Amino acid sequence: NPSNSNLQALREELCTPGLDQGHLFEGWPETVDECNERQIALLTDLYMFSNMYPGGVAQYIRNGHELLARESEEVDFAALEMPPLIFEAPSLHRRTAERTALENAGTAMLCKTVFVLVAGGLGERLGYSSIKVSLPVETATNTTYLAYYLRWAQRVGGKEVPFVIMTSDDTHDRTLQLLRELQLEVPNLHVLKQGQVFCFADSAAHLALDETGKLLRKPHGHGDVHSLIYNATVAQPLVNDWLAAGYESIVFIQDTNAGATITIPISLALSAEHSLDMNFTCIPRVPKEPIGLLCRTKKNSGDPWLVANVEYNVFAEVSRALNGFSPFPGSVNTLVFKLSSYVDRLRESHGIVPEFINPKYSDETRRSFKKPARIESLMQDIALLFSEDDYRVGGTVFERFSYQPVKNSLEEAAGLVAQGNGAYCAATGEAAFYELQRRRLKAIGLPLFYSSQPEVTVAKDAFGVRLFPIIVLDTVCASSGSLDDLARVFPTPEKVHIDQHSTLIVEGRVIIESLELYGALTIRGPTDSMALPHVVRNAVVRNAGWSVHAILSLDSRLSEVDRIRGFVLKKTAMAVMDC
Ligand SMILES: O=c1ccn([C@@H]2O[C@H](COP(=O)(O)OP(=O)(O)O[C@H]3O[C@H](CO)[C@H](O)[C@H](O)[C@H]3O)[C@@H](O)[C@H]2O)c(=O)[nH]1
Repeated sequence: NPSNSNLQALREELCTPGLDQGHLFEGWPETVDECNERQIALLTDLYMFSNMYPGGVAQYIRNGHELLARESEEVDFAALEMPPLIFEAPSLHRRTAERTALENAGTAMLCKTVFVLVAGGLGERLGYSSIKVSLPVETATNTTYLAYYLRWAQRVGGKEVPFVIMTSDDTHDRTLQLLRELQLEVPNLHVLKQGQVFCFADSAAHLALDETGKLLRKPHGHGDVHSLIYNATVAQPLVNDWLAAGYESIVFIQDTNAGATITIPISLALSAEHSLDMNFTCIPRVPKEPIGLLCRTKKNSGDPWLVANVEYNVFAEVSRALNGFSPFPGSVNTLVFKLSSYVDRLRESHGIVPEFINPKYSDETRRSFKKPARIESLMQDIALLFSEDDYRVGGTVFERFSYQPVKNSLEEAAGLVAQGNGAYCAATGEAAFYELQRRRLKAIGLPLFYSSQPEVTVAKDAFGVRLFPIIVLDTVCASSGSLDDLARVFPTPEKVHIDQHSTLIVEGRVIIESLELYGALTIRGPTDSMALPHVVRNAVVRNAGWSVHAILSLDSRLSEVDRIRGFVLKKTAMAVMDC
């Protein structure tokens, strides 16, 4: 679709001063006809980038110059202090009137919430060769992150809940595969794939080629979600459709943090109470960790205050000069917006947000790259488009325990923990999930007594976790997971006695009035949320149950999934109560 001469015009353009991409056409004919398909592919690839990126490859290159220039100086702000609008969430594990009030208000708002999942990233770190959303939240049920979010959203927002997943060339096909394999039926799901952008071989923004002689490419960061949304249609823009259907909020979540289903209702309630246009999910931050800081900022001496995330790496550089937790809250990138305000800023900017570049240098001396570098962007930087004059931007501070990402391999985690840092590995992610259920259930009066000692040690005796007792209630059973919803499952919790070594798995419409459990038990009820619940009374269950042991340093059934957590559950015995 591009003029054979239009390709020639772009090639000439790219050789001009300030663009200087001649090294791309080294040893080429004069015109387009004489070029092999492998050369027209590149020249075409360069031409098409225009519909993927504002100003095409020429502007990409200019932007690189502008960013790389800036990448020899020290980041600095004229001013930095605490954001004016910061609110502290009540504890997730105390059923106070306030918590009850916030959960109820927040849970009602879930009916009018659009959900967005950014899942284009690889997280090269883990020891896991498949996509992050295919990781199990926990291995008792092996429910994937993808299923976990989607089933929760359809539970709180109905089957027709609006749901966006951003994929990339790294995750797209496997994400569609998983959707199909899981038999997930989500009528208003939209899968939007972010584009690839070019890499710079050097500090002069010369485009990088690979071995086969083709242009090297990477995605442009989680920042692209806003433009994908802006350009998406359902001949009507997606966001118009949402607004017309009466949707009032939009929430952005990341690929491996199961905590979001707990924090989100509270954030919605507080946004409403405090009229927040944008509401950053925060936690108290420990000095070293890879989460940004929520700050009130002024980049230059004359500017207006601007509430925004300052990334950990940048705060690390801003810190050591310009003047047990950090002075400002840590931002975990569950982002909660008032939909109408979100859309207004989206329409103004076309979803375009500030960009940056962060080259990894080979040595400490030269502007020489250890690997090619591309321009990036952060989805949270849309905050910069919300002036303090026109908008209310704030943070809600939750318990650190509510932030449970799976980011690090066991070896990094051991290294992190050895320096007293957060592990954020698969083992602590699964263990945190089980403990979270237990804290919530105790909050409504379930008498769980259990040891705090670890039961298995991972990463060559670096640290231990514990798993038991394991209690996992599905979305039909637990509905939204609010404390009121959990109380519906256990109407008389003082009669339910689950031993510390037990496993209780509950699926479908179930009420448990009274139970003595020493062992493992699955209880299944009607999958139809609107059916007559299967009620359990005076149940007494005892069997060998389950156990856990470490994968030893030494017909193998161990998968990467087992290996990245360093232990395996042995699912020895299991009673089943169906009906
Ligand atoms: O091109 C990309 C890159 C990443 N992602 C997605 O966006 C999230 C990526 O975040 P990372 O886990 O790789 O971590 P970041 O270092 O990008 O940090 C972000 O996550 C942190 C909390 O985990 C803090 O909130 C921080 O301030 C914020 O920038 C994941 O769901 C990932 O799949 C994309 O969709 N496209």
